[PDB]
Amino acid sequence: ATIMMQRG
Amino acid sequence: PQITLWKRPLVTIRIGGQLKEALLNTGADDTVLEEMNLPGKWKPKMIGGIGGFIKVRQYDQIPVEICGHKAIGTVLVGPTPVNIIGRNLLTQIGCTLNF
Amino acid sequence: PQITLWKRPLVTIRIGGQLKEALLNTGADDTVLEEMNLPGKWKPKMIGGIGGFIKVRQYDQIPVEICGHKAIGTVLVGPTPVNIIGRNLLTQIGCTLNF
Repeated sequence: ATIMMQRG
Repeated sequence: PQITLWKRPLVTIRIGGQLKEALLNTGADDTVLEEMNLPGKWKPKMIGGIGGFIKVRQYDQIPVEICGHKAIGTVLVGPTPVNIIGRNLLTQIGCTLNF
Repeated sequence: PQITLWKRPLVTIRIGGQLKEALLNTGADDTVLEEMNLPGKWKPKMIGGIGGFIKVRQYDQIPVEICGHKAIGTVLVGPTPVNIIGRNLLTQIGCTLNF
């Protein structure tokens, strides 16, 4: 299970 | 409601009397909340993304309320920089992407 | 179109005559693509996610077609596990979350 949260 | 994306879609969720702010994340398969104690058994798990993997605790059948909506499902707890509501719960409240 | 979340919201995008699969990700501020060559000058940049930070290459003003809708903006390229379309481009095509 992949969580692609991304913060600049 | 209809949520625009000019800013991070942060909403209010209710968990065991606890009220927290969470990111509506279509890019996450599961829901990952920051460290917190939940009752019940839990299985160890490794989840990944940008940067790599982190170890989390998996709790099942946890009741969660999202913007006045009731949802119950799997919740992963671990060192996440932000609370994340994934597709497992988003589908339960009828959330869709539109354009 | 209206997209449900029972499956990963993967769509086809067209960038530079190249067709690629990308995830519509409301949990990402920026658009990050797997390693590829793009024209123009790029500047080194660092971004973070679940397992930490990674180094990427930033290209500005790149035209990207998402399911037929045109957008022109910043695209980051690097070791992401999956191609993701972030809020910078989602807002351009009029995408919203609804429930």
